[PDB]
Amino acid sequence: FLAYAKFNDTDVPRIEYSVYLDESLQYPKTIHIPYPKAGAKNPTVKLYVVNTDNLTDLEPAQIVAPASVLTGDHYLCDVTWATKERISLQWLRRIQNYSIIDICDYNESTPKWNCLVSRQHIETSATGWVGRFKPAEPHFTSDGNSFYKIMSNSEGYKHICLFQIDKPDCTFITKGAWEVIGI
Amino acid sequence: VECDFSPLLSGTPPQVYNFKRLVFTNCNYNLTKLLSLFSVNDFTCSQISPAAIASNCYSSLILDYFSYPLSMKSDLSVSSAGPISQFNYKQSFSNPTCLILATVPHNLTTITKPLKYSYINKCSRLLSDDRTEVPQLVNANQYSPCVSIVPSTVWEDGDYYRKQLSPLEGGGWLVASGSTVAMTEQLQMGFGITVQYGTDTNSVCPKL
Ligand SMILES: *[C@@H]1O[C@H](CO)[C@@H](O[C@@H]2O[C@H](CO)[C@@H](O[C@@H]3O[C@H](CO)[C@@H](O)[C@H](O)[C@@H]3O)[C@H](O)[C@H]2NC(C)=O)[C@H](O)[C@H]1NC(C)=O
Ligand SMILES: *[C@@H]1O[C@H](CO)[C@@H](O[C@@H]2O[C@H](CO)[C@@H](O)[C@H](O)[C@H]2NC(C)=O)[C@H](O)[C@H]1NC(C)=O
Ligand SMILES: *[C@@H]1O[C@H](CO)[C@@H](O)[C@H](O)[C@H]1NC(C)=O
Repeated sequence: FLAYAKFNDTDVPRIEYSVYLDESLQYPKTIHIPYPKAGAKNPTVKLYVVNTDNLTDLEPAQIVAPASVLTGDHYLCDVTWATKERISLQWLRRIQNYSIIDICDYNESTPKWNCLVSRQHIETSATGWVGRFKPAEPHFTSDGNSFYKIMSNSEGYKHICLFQIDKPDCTFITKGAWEVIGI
Repeated sequence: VECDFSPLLSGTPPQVYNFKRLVFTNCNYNLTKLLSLFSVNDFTCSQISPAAIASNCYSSLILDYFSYPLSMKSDLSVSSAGPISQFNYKQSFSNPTCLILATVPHNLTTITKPLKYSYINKCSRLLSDDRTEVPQLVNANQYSPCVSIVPSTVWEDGDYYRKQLSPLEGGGWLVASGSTVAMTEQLQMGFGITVQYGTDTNSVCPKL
């Protein structure tokens, strides 16, 4: 399987600046770059997965984002393959205090990718934003049935939590008045 | 006394999630005459045969018609977890049903084509939790709740739709997502026939 993301900057405002190239270049070149400043239209993003083994028959299969993130604009911040047929997607609300991990298994028929609701995993913050610059990425186990990831605790210290795919809560395996940088 | 098949042969057929329904009571049909106007690709039936359904008497006959691509034939079963049966259209099992995938031929100029085929691949509701999702599976012989937010034809594959709800409608959000399929040369349609039996009201009979 090849999972790929599709970005759409059609309606995103573009900054323009002049480039005064070599002394031989008489007319400066204007450079256009889709640059969403604060409040502007963000680029849309969708996630598609493709069966590389037998492609000439089938199409890309879109994996839709959870409804919890479809209440407006949203970001896609992590894509991790748990097993040969399981995929994990981190989505992020535009107001960056609500992220969610989606666990999606492959189905022999349509729908090609079945994302159970009971294995969604929410991450919020009432004080500020989620994560340092983006929520931590999940570090799956060998069997893809559990993943360790870095979360803030009740005292506000980034530590490692043990997530079970189907279970809603996670378990901290560290604690203390200090943080974890990365697994 | 003749069952009025006219609205099926004129105008643009709706998408699968907005199927139009013709309810036939107290009339006389020639179904094979209707299917002769098309190019029938697939004709399967449940609890009844296709040969019988064009030749027996019922109290009421319902005929749902919509635009449907022949590539998604596998998805129009009712023993399927596909987006079509999940969120768009689903037949009831308690009464004989028939499913017909037809193709508009060149001789049939009174049916217009739309830009593309469109179906719902996600129609769920977000609760006042703002954490709990309840997928809104369509019921048999009914429209999805997300028909209020999904337009008559999805503009682009992947468009998502949202609608905040009042506490009296359950609070939270109603959320849907669209998908499209390329249009064919000739229009590809689907028909769903569903018959019912009243006691003394056996009124819809084939003419002679
Ligand atoms: C990439 O993003 C662009 C920008 O949004 C998409 O094109 C735009 O699609 C919207 C629909 O979401 C069009 O808006 C209007 O919708 C109303 C709904 O009834 C309709 O009446 C209007 O006539 C219009 O369709 C907008 O015009 C359109 N802008 C274009 C085409 O320049 C585009 O579809 C996105 N592509 C992908 C692959 O996501
Ligand atoms: C994410 O942030 C938004 C805004 O930063 C929060 O929405 C605000 O919530 C507070 C208290 O709940 C209200 O006083 C504000 O009126 C809300 N903002 C708006 C625009 O209405 C939201 O609660 C945050 N999410 C979480 C999970 O804490
Ligand atoms: C019904 O239509 C078919 C179409 O070929 C025709 O052969 C048959 O005679 C018709 N029967 C009646 C009763 O209209």
